[PDB]
Amino acid sequence: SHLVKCAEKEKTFCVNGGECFMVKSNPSRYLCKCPNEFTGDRCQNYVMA
Amino acid sequence: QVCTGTDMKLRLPASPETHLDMLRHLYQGCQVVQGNLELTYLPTNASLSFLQDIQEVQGYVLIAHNQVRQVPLQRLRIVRGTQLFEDNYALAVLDNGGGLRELQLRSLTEILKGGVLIQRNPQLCYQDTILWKDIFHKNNQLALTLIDTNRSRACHPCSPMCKGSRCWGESSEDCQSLTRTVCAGGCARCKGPLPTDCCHEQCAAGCTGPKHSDCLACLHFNHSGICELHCPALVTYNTDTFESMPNPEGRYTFGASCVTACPYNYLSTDVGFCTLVCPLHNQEVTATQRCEKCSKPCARVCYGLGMEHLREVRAVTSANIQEFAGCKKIFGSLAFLPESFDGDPASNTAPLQPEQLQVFETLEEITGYLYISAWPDSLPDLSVFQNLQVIRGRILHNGAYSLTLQGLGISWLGLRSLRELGSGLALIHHNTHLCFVHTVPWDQLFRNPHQALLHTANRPEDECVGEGLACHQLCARGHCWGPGPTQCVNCSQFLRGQECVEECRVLQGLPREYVNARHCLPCHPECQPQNGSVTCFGPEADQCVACAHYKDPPFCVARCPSIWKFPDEEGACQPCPIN
Amino acid sequence: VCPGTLNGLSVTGDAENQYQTLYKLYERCEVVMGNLEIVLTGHNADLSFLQWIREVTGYVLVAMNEFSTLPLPNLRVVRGTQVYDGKFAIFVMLNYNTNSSHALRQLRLTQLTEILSGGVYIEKNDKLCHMDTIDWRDIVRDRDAEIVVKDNGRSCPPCHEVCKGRCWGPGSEDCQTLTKTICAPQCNGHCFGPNPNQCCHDECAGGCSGPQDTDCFACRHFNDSGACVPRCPQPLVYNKLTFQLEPNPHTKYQYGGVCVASCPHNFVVDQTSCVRACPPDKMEVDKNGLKMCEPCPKACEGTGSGSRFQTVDSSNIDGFVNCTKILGNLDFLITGLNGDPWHKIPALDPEKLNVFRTVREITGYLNIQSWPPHMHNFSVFSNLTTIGGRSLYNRGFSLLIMKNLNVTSLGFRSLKEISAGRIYISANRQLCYHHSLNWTKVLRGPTEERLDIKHNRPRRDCVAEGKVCDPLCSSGGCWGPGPGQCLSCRNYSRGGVCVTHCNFLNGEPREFAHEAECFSCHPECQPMEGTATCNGSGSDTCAQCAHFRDGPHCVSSCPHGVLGAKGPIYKYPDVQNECRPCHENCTQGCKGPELQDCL
Amino acid sequence: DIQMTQSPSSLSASVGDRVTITCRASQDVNTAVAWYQQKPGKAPKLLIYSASFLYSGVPSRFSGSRSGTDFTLTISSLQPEDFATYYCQQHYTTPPTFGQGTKVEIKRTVAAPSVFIFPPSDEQLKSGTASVVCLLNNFYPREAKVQWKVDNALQSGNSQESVTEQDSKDSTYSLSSTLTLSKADYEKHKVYACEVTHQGLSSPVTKSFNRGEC
Amino acid sequence: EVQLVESGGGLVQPGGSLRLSCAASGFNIKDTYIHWVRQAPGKGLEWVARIYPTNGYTRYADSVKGRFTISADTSKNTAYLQMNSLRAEDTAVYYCSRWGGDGFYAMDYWGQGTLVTVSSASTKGPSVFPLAPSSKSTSGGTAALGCLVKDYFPEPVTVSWNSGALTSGVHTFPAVLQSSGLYSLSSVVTVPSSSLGTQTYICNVNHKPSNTKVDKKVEP
Ligand SMILES: *[C@@H]1O[C@H](CO)[C@@H](O[C@@H]2O[C@H](CO)[C@@H](O[C@@H]3O[C@H](CO)[C@@H](O)[C@H](O[C@H]4O[C@H](CO)[C@@H](O)[C@H](O)[C@@H]4O)[C@@H]3O)[C@H](O)[C@H]2NC(C)=O)[C@H](O)[C@H]1NC(C)=O
Ligand SMILES: *[C@@H]1O[C@H](CO)[C@@H](O[C@@H]2O[C@H](CO)[C@@H](O)[C@H](O)[C@H]2NC(C)=O)[C@H](O)[C@H]1NC(C)=O
Ligand SMILES: *[C@@H]1O[C@H](CO)[C@@H](O[C@@H]2O[C@H](CO)[C@@H](O)[C@H](O)[C@H]2NC(C)=O)[C@H](O)[C@H]1NC(C)=O
Ligand SMILES: *[C@@H]1O[C@H](CO)[C@@H](O)[C@H](O)[C@H]1NC(C)=O
Ligand SMILES: *[C@@H]1O[C@H](CO)[C@@H](O)[C@H](O)[C@H]1NC(C)=O
Ligand SMILES: *[C@@H]1O[C@H](CO)[C@@H](O)[C@H](O)[C@H]1NC(C)=O
Ligand SMILES: *[C@@H]1O[C@H](CO)[C@@H](O)[C@H](O)[C@H]1NC(C)=O
Ligand SMILES: *[C@@H]1O[C@H](CO)[C@@H](O)[C@H](O)[C@H]1NC(C)=O
Repeated sequence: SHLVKCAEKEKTFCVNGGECFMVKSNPSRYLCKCPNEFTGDRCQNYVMA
Repeated sequence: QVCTGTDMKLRLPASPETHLDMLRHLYQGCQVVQGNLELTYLPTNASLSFLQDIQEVQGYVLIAHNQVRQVPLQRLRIVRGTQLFEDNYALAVLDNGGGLRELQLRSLTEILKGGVLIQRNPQLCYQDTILWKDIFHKNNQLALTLIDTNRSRACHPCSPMCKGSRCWGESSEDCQSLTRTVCAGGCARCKGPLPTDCCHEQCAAGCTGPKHSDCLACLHFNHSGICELHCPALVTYNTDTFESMPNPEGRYTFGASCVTACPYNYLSTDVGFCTLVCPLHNQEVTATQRCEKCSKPCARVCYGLGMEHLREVRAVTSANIQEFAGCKKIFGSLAFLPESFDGDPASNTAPLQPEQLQVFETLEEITGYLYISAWPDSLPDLSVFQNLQVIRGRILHNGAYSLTLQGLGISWLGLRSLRELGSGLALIHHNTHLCFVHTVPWDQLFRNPHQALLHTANRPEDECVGEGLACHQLCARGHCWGPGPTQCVNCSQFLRGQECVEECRVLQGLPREYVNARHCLPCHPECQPQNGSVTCFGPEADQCVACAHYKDPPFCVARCPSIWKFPDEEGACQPCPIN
Repeated sequence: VCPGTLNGLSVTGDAENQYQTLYKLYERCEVVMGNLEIVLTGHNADLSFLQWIREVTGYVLVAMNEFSTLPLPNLRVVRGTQVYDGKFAIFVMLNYNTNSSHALRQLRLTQLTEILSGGVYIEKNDKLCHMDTIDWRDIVRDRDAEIVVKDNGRSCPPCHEVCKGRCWGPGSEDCQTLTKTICAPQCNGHCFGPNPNQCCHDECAGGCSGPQDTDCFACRHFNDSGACVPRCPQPLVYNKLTFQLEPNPHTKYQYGGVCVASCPHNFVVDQTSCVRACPPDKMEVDKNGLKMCEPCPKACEGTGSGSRFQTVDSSNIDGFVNCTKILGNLDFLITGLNGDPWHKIPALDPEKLNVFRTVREITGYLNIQSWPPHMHNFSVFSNLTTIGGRSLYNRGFSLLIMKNLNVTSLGFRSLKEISAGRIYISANRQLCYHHSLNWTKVLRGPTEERLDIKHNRPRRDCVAEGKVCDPLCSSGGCWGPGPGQCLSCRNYSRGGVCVTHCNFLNGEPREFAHEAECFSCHPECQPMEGTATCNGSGSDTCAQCAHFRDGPHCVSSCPHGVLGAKGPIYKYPDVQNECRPCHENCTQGCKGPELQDCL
Repeated sequence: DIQMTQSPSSLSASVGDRVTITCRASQDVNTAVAWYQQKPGKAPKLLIYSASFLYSGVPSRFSGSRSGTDFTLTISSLQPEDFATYYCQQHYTTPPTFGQGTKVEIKRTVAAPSVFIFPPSDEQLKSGTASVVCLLNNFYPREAKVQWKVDNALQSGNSQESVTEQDSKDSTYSLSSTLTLSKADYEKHKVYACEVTHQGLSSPVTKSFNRGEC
Repeated sequence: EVQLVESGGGLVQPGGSLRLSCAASGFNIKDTYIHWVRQAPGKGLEWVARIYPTNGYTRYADSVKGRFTISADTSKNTAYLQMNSLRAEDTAVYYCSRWGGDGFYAMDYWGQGTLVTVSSASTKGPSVFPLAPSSKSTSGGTAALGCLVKDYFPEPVTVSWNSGALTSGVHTFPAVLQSSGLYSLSSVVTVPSSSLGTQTYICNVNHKPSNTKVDKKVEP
């Protein structure tokens, strides 16, 4: 796909168990895959209801 | 560029002799009239060329009782009619019979409000030739026209160039243009018959192109060359974050254009309007002035004529003289009419007495005009206003004058504190005993290029000189408000305080002084007079050469205070051993 | 109408979870109050539910997904109040699989008319067609905005011939409609026809069906009962000839883009506008029901949207020192306690939360999603008296308490009202004492649809275990087990604590009633037995004087050497313990009214 | 403008000892002279007025006198708490004028410093700079000689030092010398050392550390 | 006694202006002579100006004539000094004082003073670089640990340990001016070597002028 894993330093980006990965894009673009109960760009917030 | 209009209607001029000069000073070089344009009671061979610059009139245009053949308003494009002459007339031409033959209003393409009244002008040729329907703006208007065709004049047909036989005069340049009745579609104004000739909706008198930057004149509002519906707000609102923000591009609204700041004598506001009035529940605050909201109960406000309960009052009388007691600033005008000093058998109101006028002794500022056409013969001057510093002229008499003195017996003005005439003309006439008019530095009182003094029938300069009546010899530049050393504008020597003197009592005299900015101020009472030398350097007890009694370091003392101290052998106060 | 999202490119859960989340949020949404973010959506997703979206407040972000079309046929206006990367209102990126099995082919934004702010960025879309067949400058309002349309398609077909070279797709139904670039010179805006007389109103956002301010799709500024206006009707009318300002009998306040007759009770009024907080040089002042901005106090800002702080944290919390009123929201997120290594931010010492014990007012929402494990309450906010609700979480909730594993009670004992918003309390497995609370006494207005207190400790067990509030408390409940946490006491209160009785007729510390609160009697007041000791704490409100009487006042003794308006005052006691003035020739006191009685 | 010359500018006496500070007026100002005392970190406070009179609230330890244009401030029993700068000011003319000011030190025995050395922090090195610190604690007099010799390379022009105020109990001073290096200047060196001598030190002391060992 | 509180200090650039004030309580300033005195770093006391509100007369030192204007508000019971056309040499702590009493003309009433810094330099929050203890910071049975505060402006910066809990054995060294135009400050504490790694040692550096607070734990 278009995705690669984050570096050990970059992995710090995601919180609350969010999985950090990057888009293969001159600037770095961080994405997280949040647990079902988490949301926000870094998985910092809980999902309501 | 911008000047105010007048408010005379068909009233006679106070001074027929200076009436023409008045108009010139008021209108010369003006493009926009912030007021009504009134040209009345003119003589023949009048120098009216100063009117050629006018393009817009915010109010109505009145031309009446003139013997002149023509009035050079060829550049006039709009009569906005904010105020209308009589029965909703924007333009009125009355009794100009000498008399007008041509209108010559070549550029006039728009009237926004009101109709046209042309009557009894027995020379005028083209009052019934103009297609007034085109001139009237698209918007619903009374648009009543009363056209008197009893000209009793053999007039030439419009130039061959004037297709449709519509003209303002006999020349080809006088041919009337049509901006509305010739438009395609529903366009309010056009350059021509095509859709491509339509003017921007914000255009008024017409356009040179399709853009709001191409307008000949603006319909709603002129923003630095661009016709727009509103002036940019000083403070805007963010509808997404629910927050107000400062607007770098915000401007103040003055009349019908944006300004970066309000013109002199106008107040700024937080809504962004320039006003001559500070709205209710606010205060006038200096910095330059602005009108600020009251956060706490507003301060006492003194009012003059034209304001509040005095709006319908013509003059100050014994019935209302007391209302100015304790006032320093009067919001409104003052007027002293024959009826003020005479009695009124109808209302049974007493005449003002000399001792009652003293209520104005504390007066420093008038926001309106000062009109004095009567004055007690026991008062040789207007010194009751000696402490008057500023006349703003926000309200003008006849819409023109901020200071008028007529038919008075005063020998001198005596208004020594008067330093500013914020706006308006000054008129001093028929004061046959009044000398000290030309002795006043009027150019130092005026602020606007459009201000001037008009005068006539005052005491002859030759008579003043013949009797040796002039400014004091110590008076700088010979500029004074009266013959006394106390009435001088500036002193060539020392001011002392309120009297020009040769010197301060520094080296000689019992009541010794010191020099401070050319003023003569007293030495501290505890100070010892120095014969042939400088008694003191200031008013404080520590600024003297020697003590009159003895020292109480650093200050001179008469007797020691009770730390109880006593005068010791040192010649100074020391703490006492007895307690 | 719905809240939008703000996750950027990040997603929650797997493809299905993300789809269902998108579905539920926009299921019947016409206006997105935020951004529209579609990322990592599969080709099996049915996105037809987005068909009802007409307006997007923020940006439109579509990236790294695979589906044939983006079904937003009714989208007309993108406001761009939020701009992705700070540059473009619309993003279309990488919408294809690297195995070329699936890709985005069409946008079909056939009704898109105007983008009020931001540019357009369409890049790296191997099979995305008809992107260079759009006259993007017809749509983008900002002439200075960047428009990027580059690597999009290779073998893509031409537009239908009726499209005249401009289309959002291959069909005739996909033809682009131009609204600006085809206008008369006189318009300088969008039109609904080629004629000079067919230009849309200046305040119109997107296209229109006529020349009037009521014929427009959407407003650029304010909506005044159907009309699009540059501003709501101003309080003063300006006279251009006389330079006067006259009262305007018909005014409306600017509120969130709509003109209203009056400002909401929980918003401060700036000069004609309802604002979340006043400008930096102004302070809030209480008037007649309303609060007004006036020409200041400590600008103690909150967290959340409109602030640089996402949470109270180890580097943020010190800002609340000596804070009594928070100008904003207050988020406590997990990272605000555990720390945030991404920014080199250390964990927050839990006891630094005590800084909030001085805060009485929060103008925004209170959002607690994490709370120190040794704390069983939010008593740290016991001083809280009100929640403004001027800003709301997910544009709905003013009070949020979630997943506080060890919290049993709420606290906020001084809390009297919540002026706006919804209340969400859930997943608080230990929270017990909230069950009996009557929210209609706290939350203003109707509450039936605004209360969500589900999925917390079961009431059955809360009560069965005896975890109930002191029974002396009245209907309305408590914020916790104690009488000091009671909303309203059955009898009296002392110090705000629910008590059985006051010491009126007995008790050493004799009291009197005031508003059902027990107040002590004056120190010099004689204790009564069987009747009330006093009717106040004043020296003249006691039934009897315990000592000496000086006129109307009970005193411990008759005064000597007191300075009044007449100089030094000396009085002596009578046999009745009433005080009387000493002889005028007395020294420092007397034993009587006579000269010979002088000391 | 009356000038006031104050002397000595520095005195030293043991606790309980008698100390006199004098000032000479350029003019006869009678008794219009006041003495003020400024403690470290504090505003000047009044002690004596009218040449000799004690101001209420002022310790009885102070009194003054006058002879001609010479004024004296006397303390009968110097305390550690009296470590301050004293000023003679005239209040006879305007402006009021001050003398240079006098300081009084508490006399005690001479003692060597306790010497130790610090390395730069790791966070500092990562910042592109380095600070190496050598500190002399609890010594008297305040005069001391501190030399930086990194790998026996004497440093100069790249260091600053500061001296603390007199200790209120032990009447001692401390001296801290900081050597400034760039990250590059730090890396090129291995053994950092500080050589210290003092009047109360019978044998010179050198402290050192190795880069990477801390 | 009486209370005198100076304010209005801070950082101003040369050619600019700064307005000092001093609130009084316990007496009516109207009846006394109000003085300002300034002390440049490393210098003695320089008399600046006085106002005597009773009659409104003022006097100035030659060093400030034409630039400084002194006044007071007897309704606010507060003194003011308007200093215009300030230059770098005007850096000083400015004290307020009053001549309490009628025949008493000495400065018995004093405030604390406020620092006025005049400099083209902008403000700068401190960088704190914690100095770990080690076998090389050990002397006898005790060992030093400390923190260095580098490149901050203007002075002063406030430094304490453990939020003021640790003051014993603490030695703070007066600021020096660096070639950067910024200031440097240092503070150390000497503790039993057995406490290292056991007792919390956090250096708390507070620089008001830049709204900067830096907390550094000092350890191996
Ligand atoms: C909106 O408001 C702006 C701001 O006032 C206004 O711009 C102004 O337009 C007037 C013309 O009406 C300009 O006045 C001219 O300035 C030039 C400068 O060189 C002069 O040469 C012009 O002189 C003519 O008229 C004289 C008559 O006495 C002739 O003798 C001479 O030969 C020329 O024919 C004339 O003074 C004015 O300078 C500008 N101002 C600015 C800042 O540009 C704009 O026109 C208004 N638009 C609308 C729709 O109202
Ligand atoms: C301006 O606001 C008015 C409401 O005050 C809008 O009118 C409503 O539009 C919705 C759309 O579905 C209708 O259901 C309502 O019945 C309408 N109300 C009324 C009174 O007509 C109007 O459309 C808005 N206009 C703009 C440009 O935003
Ligand atoms: C919760 O609060 C509501 C509103 O205060 C209470 O409903 C009111 O009860 C009183 C009792 O006399 C009635 O007079 C009011 O008319 C009721 N208001 C409404 C809107 O119906 C409700 O009873 C309270 N419930 C509890 C448990 O205290
Ligand atoms: C004046 O004009 C009016 C217009 O109707 C006309 O009726 C009247 O007879 C005219 N008067 C003269 C003297 O021509
Ligand atoms: C008088 O004229 C002199 C000329 O320099 C000026 O300095 C002075 O201020 C003037 N005095 C007054 C009262 O205007
Ligand atoms: C203000 O902050 C100081 C900081 O020490 C604190 O001591 C004081 O009590 C606070 N004032 C309050 C809470 O009103
Ligand atoms: C709140 O939690 C603290 C934590 O120690 C506890 O001591 C206190 O009693 C609790 N308050 C209530 C009402 O439970
Ligand atoms: C705020 O905290 C103080 C702390 O002493 C307390 O006395 C006061 O009653 C509290 N205010 C409220 C509303 O609880």
